[PDB]
Amino acid sequence: KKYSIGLAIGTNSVGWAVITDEYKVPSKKFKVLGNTDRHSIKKNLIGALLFDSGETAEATRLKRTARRRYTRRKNRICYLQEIFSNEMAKVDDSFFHRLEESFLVEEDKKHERHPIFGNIVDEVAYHEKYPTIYHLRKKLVDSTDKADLRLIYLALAHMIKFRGHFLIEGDLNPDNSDVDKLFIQLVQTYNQLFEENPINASGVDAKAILSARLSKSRRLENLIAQLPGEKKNGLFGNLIALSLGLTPNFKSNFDLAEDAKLQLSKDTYDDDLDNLLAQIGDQYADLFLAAKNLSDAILLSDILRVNTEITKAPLSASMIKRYDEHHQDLTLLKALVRQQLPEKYKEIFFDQSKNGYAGYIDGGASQEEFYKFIKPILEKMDGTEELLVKLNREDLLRKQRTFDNGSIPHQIHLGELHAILRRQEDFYPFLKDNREKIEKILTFRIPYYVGPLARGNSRFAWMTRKSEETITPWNFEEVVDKGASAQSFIERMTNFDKNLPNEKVLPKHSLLYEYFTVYNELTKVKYVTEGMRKPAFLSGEQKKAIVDLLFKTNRKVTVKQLKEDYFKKIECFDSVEISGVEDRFNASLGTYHDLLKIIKDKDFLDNEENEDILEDIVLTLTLFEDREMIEERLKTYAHLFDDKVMKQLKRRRYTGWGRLSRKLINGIRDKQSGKTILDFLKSDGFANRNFMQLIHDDSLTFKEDIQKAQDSLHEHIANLAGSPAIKKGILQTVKVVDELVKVMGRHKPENIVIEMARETRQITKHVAQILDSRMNTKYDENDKLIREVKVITLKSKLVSDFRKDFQFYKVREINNYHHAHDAYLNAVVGTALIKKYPKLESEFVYGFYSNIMNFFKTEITGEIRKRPLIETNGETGEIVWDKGRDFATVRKVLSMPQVNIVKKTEVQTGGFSKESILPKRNSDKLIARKKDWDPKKYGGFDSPTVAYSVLVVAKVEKGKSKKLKSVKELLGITIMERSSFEKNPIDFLEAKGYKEVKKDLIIKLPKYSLFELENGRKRMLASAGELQKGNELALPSKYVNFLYLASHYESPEDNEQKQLFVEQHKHYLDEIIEQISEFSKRVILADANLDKVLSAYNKHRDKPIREQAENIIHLFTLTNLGAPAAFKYFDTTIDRKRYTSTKEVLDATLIHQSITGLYETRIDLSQLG
RNA sequence: GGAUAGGAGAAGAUGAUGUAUAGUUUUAGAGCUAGAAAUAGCAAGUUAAAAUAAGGCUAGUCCGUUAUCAACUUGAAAAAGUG
DNA sequence: CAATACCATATTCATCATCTTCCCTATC
DNA sequence: TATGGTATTG
Ligand SMILES: [K+]
Ligand SMILES: [K+]
Ligand SMILES: [K+]
Ligand SMILES: [K+]
Ligand SMILES: [K+]
Ligand SMILES: [K+]
Ligand SMILES: [K+]
Ligand SMILES: [K+]
Ligand SMILES: [Mg+2]
Ligand SMILES: [Mg+2]
Repeated sequence: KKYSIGLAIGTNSVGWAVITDEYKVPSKKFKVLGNTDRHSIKKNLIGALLFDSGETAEATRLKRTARRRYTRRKNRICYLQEIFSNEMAKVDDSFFHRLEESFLVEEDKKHERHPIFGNIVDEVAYHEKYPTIYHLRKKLVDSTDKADLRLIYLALAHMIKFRGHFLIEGDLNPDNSDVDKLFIQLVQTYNQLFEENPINASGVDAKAILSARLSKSRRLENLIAQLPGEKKNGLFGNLIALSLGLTPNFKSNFDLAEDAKLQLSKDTYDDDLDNLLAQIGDQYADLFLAAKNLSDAILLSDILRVNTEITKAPLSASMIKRYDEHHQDLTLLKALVRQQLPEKYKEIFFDQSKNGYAGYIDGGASQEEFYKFIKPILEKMDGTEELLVKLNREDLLRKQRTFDNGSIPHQIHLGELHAILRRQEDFYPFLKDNREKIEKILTFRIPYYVGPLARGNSRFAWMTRKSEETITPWNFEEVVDKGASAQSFIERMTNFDKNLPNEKVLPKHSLLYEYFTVYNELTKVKYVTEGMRKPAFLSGEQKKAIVDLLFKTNRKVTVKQLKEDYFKKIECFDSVEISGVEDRFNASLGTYHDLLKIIKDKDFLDNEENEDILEDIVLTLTLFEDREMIEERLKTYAHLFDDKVMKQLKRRRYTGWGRLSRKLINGIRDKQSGKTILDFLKSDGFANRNFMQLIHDDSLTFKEDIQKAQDSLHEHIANLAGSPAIKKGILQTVKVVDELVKVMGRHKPENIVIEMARETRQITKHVAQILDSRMNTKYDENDKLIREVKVITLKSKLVSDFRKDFQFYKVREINNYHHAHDAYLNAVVGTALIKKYPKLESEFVYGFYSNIMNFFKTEITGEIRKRPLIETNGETGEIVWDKGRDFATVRKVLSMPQVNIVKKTEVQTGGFSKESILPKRNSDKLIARKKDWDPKKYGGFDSPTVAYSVLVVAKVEKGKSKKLKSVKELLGITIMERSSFEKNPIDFLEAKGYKEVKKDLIIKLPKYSLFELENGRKRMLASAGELQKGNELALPSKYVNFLYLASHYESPEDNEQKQLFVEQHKHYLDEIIEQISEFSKRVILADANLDKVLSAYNKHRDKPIREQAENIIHLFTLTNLGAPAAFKYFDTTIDRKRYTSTKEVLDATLIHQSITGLYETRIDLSQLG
C-alpha cells in the first residue's frame, strides 16, 4: 500500500488529498464514537481544514503600552498629592477625597458634591472668575498674591497630568519679542555677504507674515511676495524656508556639485552646515547662524499665538485668547442668526443630533463636521466676514482641548509650572522645598532602553537595578543601572555568530569587519597583462599596497584607479585586464575615513596596537544612541584625543550589526599555520582562499572548530520568519500530515507535494524542511540521511495551467472544495512529474522549461507535434500517465460530493467587549466599568464576546413559589467570565441561578461547533444565541465548468468552441438555480430570501448569459458555508437571513471532528434532559 | 538546486520599549421668566475631576486582548495513546 | 418569537532589533 | 471588513 499526499497551504485553509499509484483517492470506513445508532461511516481521503486568520501581536502590544501609560500618569498624580498632603490637610481635610469620588452620584458621594471648595457659593464664584483651567494657570503665573492651596494644586495637576511631548531636547525659553529685529539682522547678513545685490526689507512686516498661523510654505510665499527680485528658490528664499522649518536645498544657490538639504530639526544640522560651509566658505556661517536666531523666535509661533512680553504663560494666554474669541464670535453668530434666519436657531444651538453648535458642544459633532455644517449657513448670510477667515484658518469657535494640542512640547508646561512654583513658594515653604521634585514629576521619562521597571514578573522586562529599592522619579538614576540596561536593550535582540553560536556578531561598522570584507573581496581578484600567460592572484604585499594607497585614501575604490594609480604607478603597466570586480569594489573602509576625519591622525588608525581601542569605540557608537551615555563610555579614551575630537566622536553614531563574530574573523587560528581568517585573507601565498574556502577546507582546522562549536514543533514554527497567519497554516499543515500518516496504518507516504498560496521562497522551504525532517529520521551505512519520503514543492502556476488546459476549472465562490481539489491536483502533477523526469529531483525535492508540462498533452503547438497515449519513463520504462484513464480518474475525483471540509473550532479570545463607554440605561446588558459603578447610574459596556458556550442541564426556579423546572440550554461564557467559570463551574452556574447541575453532562462548545439536524441539515455555533450555515453545496462539475466559461466569456478556436458549449448549454442556468433551490429548501431555510432570488432570476432571465452567470456566482452567497451575508443579484439586494436561536441544536446531533474530519464522535443531545 | 559573506537602491514581513493628543462616561460649573401642569419664550454652552479592559498576586511605578485548543484516557502543561 | 436596521475607539512621535525579495561580486 | 450584540417593531 503506497500513497502520496498533496497539500495546499493558505492563510485560512489547508487542503489535503491522498492519492495512490493510479492517482486515485482511497475511500475507507472509519469508526464513529458516541451514543448514536451509527457505528461507522465512509470517508474519501480528501478534504480541507478551514480556520480564522492568525493575528499579529501589534494590537496587544499597543493596549499593553497604553495600560502602562495610564498607570504611570496615575502615579504622577499620586506623587504630587503625597507632596501636598499635610498642608492640604491643614487647609481642607477632604479635598483629595472629593477629587477621588468626583465621578460618583450624590447618593454615593460621602462628601459634598462640589469638588474644589465644598459649597456651591464658592464653586460658582471660582467658575465665574476662572471659566477655564487656563485662566487659573495664567493668574497663578502672573500674580504676586498668595493663592488658595487648592487652586495651586489644580493648576500643577493639570500640568503634570497633561504634560506635552518630549520630541525636542534641551530647553526652550520662548521669546517672540524680536522677530522683526532678527529678520532685519538676517537681511543685514545677506546684504553684507552680497553688497552688490542687497534686499530692500523696509516696509516688510515680517512679524505678522511669519507668524500668520498658516503653513510654512504659505508664509514663505507671502514673505517672498513682499520682496521684488527675490524668489522663493533663491538663496534668501531658501534661508527663510530653513527658518520656517522646511528642508530647502542650497545646491543651486551656490552652484554646488551635489545636494545640500538642511533642516534645523534633524540631529545632523551641525554636520550638514559644516559640510556646506566647507564646500562654500565659513564666511557664510553668520548667514545660517542668523537664520537660526530668527528661527528660535519662530520656533513656537504656531502654539504661542500671543506676545511673550505681557505674560510668562504664553500657552495659557493663547488658550484664553481661544476662549475670548470663541465667546465674542459666538455672541456675534447668535445675533447674526437671530437677525438673518429666525429659523434654524433651534437646529444650530439646541439640536445635539445635528452638527451645529449644539452637536459641537453637547453632541458628537467634531470641529471639522461642525465647520462643514456651518460653512454654507455662514456664506448664505452676510456680516459673517472674518468668521469665514477664522474657519478656513481653522481658528473659529475653538475649544481648548483639541486634537492639535499634540504640538505642545513639555517645556512650555514646565515653564508655566516653574513660574507658578516660583510665585507661590514665597508663601508656602513646602512648595519651595519640593520645587525641583515637582518639576521632576513633570519632566521625568523612563528611557526607551530601560523598559518596564519590573521585579522578576514581566516577560517584557530587561532592566537591571543597582539597588533593591522602589524606583521613584527622584532616585531613578541611583537605583536603575542605565548603562547595563541599555546594553541589555540592544543585546537581547542581536544575533550570535551562526558558526560560533556562543559569540556575538560585530557591529556592522567595526573596523575589523570592514577590513575582513575588503580583503575577502580583494583576495579573489585576478589581473592579466601582455607578458603574462594566465591571470594571477594578488599577493599579500600587493593587497597591502592596494589597501594602503587606495582603500585608505579613498572611500570607494574603482577599477580605473586600480589600473592607473597602482598597476601603472607601481608595476609600470600600461594595459591590464582585471577580473573579480565590476566597475568598483563593493567593500570599503567607511569607518576608517570617518575616524580619520574626526581624529585627524592616520598613524593612530594604522597602528595595529590601537585596534582593540577603536573596536570598543565603534561598539560604543553602535551599542548606544544616548549622547550622554556615549560621552560617559568614551571618557575612558579622552586621554588620546582633543576636546574637539571627543565632541566629534560624541556626535558620531552607528547602527547595524554584522553576521560574524570577532573570534571568527581575527580570533580562531589554524593549528598548523597559526593564522586567523583575516591573516589568510591578507596573504595566502598563491591560493588566496576566501572566507568560505577557509572554513570549508579539510586541510585546515577552522572547519573542525566550527563543527565543534555547533526544539518543539510549535516553538520551531513560532521562531520562523513570516507572518503569524502563515505560521498558523504551517502548524495546521504538519498536524494534518501527522493525522493522515496515522490513518494509513503509520505507513509513510512516497511523496508529499506542497504548494503555498499566494519555488525559491524561504517559507515554503521551511515547510518542506519541517516535513522532510519529520518523515526522514534514519541513516544508511555511510551515515547519510535516508530519504524515504520525497518532499516536492510546486508553484501555483503549474496546477493553475493544468486546470486551464485540461478544463478542470475552479470557482472559489461555489464552495470550499477547491482547496481540496488543489491539493489533489498538486499530488497528481508532482508525482507524475517526478516519475517522468527523475533528474528534476534536485530542483523539486528537498535535500525546455516552457515545454516541461507537454507530456500530459497529446497535441502540442507552432509545433503541432503529436505524443503517444501512454507516457512512460525513458529509462525505467514505468508507466507514468495513461491519457485514456488517468484524466477520467481525475475527473471522477473532482466530482465526488463527499469532501471533508472542517472548520477549525476555536475558543474566542481578546477584548472583553466593545470598547465604547455607553451612557446610563435601564438594561441588564450593560456591564460595570468598575466593581461599584452600577451601570444604571454610570453607564458602561455592552456586547461582550463569548469565549465558548456550555451545555447546561439543570433546574431553575420558576415563579414566586420558586418551583424547580428542568431546563437544558446554551450559556455563553464571556471572555471576562471565563477564569471564574473554569475555577469552579458549579458555583458559577449556581450564581447564574442554575440548581442541581449535572456536572458530567456539561459540554464545552467553542465557536463553530457542528450540529446535524434533519435531512443532513447542519448548523455551526456562532455564539450562545446565533448559528451559522453548516452545509457545503456539492455542485456537479458540469455546472462548474459552464459557469466558468459563461462568466469569463472574453485566443485559439477553442474559445469559439467554448462559446458554443456555453450557448448550447444555456438551459444549465435553470438547472443550477433548481439545484440551489433544492439545497436551500433543505438546509438554508430562507423562504423570503429564496423567493426574492427566484423573482429576481425570473426578472433578468432575458439578460445576456454572461451577466446572468456572474450574478448566479453572486447568488452562491446564500448557500455558502459559514456566517450569513448579504449579496446582490443584479440591482436587487438580498440581506442576510440570520439564525437568531440555538434552541434546535439542543436536540440535534453534536459532531466532534478530528483535524481531518475522518475521525468523528457523534453525540445525540436529545437523549439528555 | 540549495547555502554563505558582501554591495546599490528600493519593496515588504515581524517583535519590543518609551512618550503625546483626543474620544467617551458620571459628577461639578445655582439656569431665568410665565405658568398647577403639559409647555412656551429667553439665557447659556469652550472647563475640570476620575475611569479608560472587570481586575490579579507575584504587590512590581508589575501583569491582564498575540501564539496554542475535536472527543475519550493519561497528563500541571506540553504532549502522548484510542479507530 | 422572528424581520430589521444600527454599531463597532482614534491619531501620534521617538529608539532599536530580526527576517524576505529583486539585481550584482566571490565562494561551499 | 464583517459578523455577532442590541434595541426596535411587529
Ligand atoms: K451623600
Ligand atoms: K517676489
Ligand atoms: K462634539
Ligand atoms: K473634552
Ligand atoms: K560591483
Ligand atoms: K547608535
Ligand atoms: K487566540
Ligand atoms: K476539530
Ligand atoms: Mg487600572
Ligand atoms: Mg479629556
